[PDB]
Amino acid sequence: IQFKEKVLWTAITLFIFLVCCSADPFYWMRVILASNRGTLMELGISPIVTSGLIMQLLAGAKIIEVGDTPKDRALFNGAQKLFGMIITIGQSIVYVMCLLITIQLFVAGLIVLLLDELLQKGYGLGSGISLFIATNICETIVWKAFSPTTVNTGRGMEFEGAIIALFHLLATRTDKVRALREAFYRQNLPNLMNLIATIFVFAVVIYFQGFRVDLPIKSARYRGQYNTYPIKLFYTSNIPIILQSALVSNLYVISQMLSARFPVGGLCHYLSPPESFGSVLEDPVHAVVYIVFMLGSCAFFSKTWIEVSGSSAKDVAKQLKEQQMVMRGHRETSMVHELNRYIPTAAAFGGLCIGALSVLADFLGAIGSGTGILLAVTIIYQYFEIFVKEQS
Amino acid sequence: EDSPGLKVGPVPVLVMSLLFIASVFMLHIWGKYTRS
Amino acid sequence: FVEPSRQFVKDSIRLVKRCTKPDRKEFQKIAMATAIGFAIMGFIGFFVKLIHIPINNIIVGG
Repeated sequence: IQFKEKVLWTAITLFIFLVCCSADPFYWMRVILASNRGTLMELGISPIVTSGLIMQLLAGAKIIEVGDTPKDRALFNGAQKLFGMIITIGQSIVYVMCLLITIQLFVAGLIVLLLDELLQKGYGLGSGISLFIATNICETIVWKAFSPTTVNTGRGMEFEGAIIALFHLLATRTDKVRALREAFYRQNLPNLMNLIATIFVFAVVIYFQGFRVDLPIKSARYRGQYNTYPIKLFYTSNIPIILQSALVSNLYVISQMLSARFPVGGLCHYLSPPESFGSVLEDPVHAVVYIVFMLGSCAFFSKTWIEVSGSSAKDVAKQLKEQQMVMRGHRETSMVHELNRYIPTAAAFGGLCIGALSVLADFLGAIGSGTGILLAVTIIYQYFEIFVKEQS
Repeated sequence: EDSPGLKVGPVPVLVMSLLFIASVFMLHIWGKYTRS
Repeated sequence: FVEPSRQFVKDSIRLVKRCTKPDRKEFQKIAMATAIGFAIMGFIGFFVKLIHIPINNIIVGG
């Protein structure tokens, strides 16, 4: 109700999440998580996101459809809860084949499931799953720039390996010469330097989030009113662009040792070098074909999603027709003929930037995303303004 | 069961806290909160 | 040859010129807001380790 209330429902969920944190596991799973299950984490995000996206694929598909009833809503929620347990049992039994975390996991799937639904109702945007993604990403960038308690890459000459930190090196380094230059002792990835670059690539994405088009739009029966439609340049919410890049690399690499039952180095190498190997790379031609292949892949997931579960021609046409929208110079139908162009070209050129986040890893300190923490910051812009309006 | 449409109120907050405290403390073997 | 490639490249970078585009003060207001949000999400990793580590095990040398 109140903006004072609305923040309380966020504190509840905030502090609780703060204390808390194929035939093999998935890459993308590691991205959203940040502990890979700690001693209290008890897979706190994994089920909710796996369940929501299996179900969205099933739901979007034309075979079953969400009608306007209470009833399709109910079953979709029920369906997601049921999948969410299934995936956690499916996973967890495998690591067993020990006494402590198995018993605890069942009590911990009882907390999470209603909690996630405490911030879709108790708060506006975000979601429970969003809030968690944002925190877990922001976590692992900051811990390595302050004091990692493991090892601090870039600068070394100590083989303790267990208290080597960024602040710990800052004290020993003043008793000699600078290593805060473009010179470092072993330059694997200087971690102070990697953060400066992190915040650079953030800057070009938010620039394009300000790019969106608004339209004023009149109604049919009575022409004397005007409403609005916002057309957001981005599409598919950027989730099956980031996810689908990853999950096709799994299905090749798992299979290689599976084919043997029925070679880590060579087979991987020659099909896809992973990520960048710097501004000088490591391959004069192997890295090039990979990058060009990647952007093609990512551009293509967007153009296939929109028709079959996403929003495109028909899903937008249904929307306007309800309230009988018409165009000033034309009609209903022929807005649809201009977003036949727009939706594919905007969508997939959107994609070619969610791809050009993922290859960076030496100018980006994020654990895979991109997408998931940035959807969180866009949602802050929306809520931050709401709080400035009421205050003034 | 799944009949509730709404999922906010005092009561869900008490249920999440009550469980969260057994998870943190009761089942741990490290601090000797239960013995086997 | 393939027709569509060349035309998709046109229709994508002229439709960024139908967008309203950032103004100076408005690029500042989003750009300020970003730097706050991620310092909050910072704090998760540091504090929760002191309750975690001496409970989980005692061998750590700290």
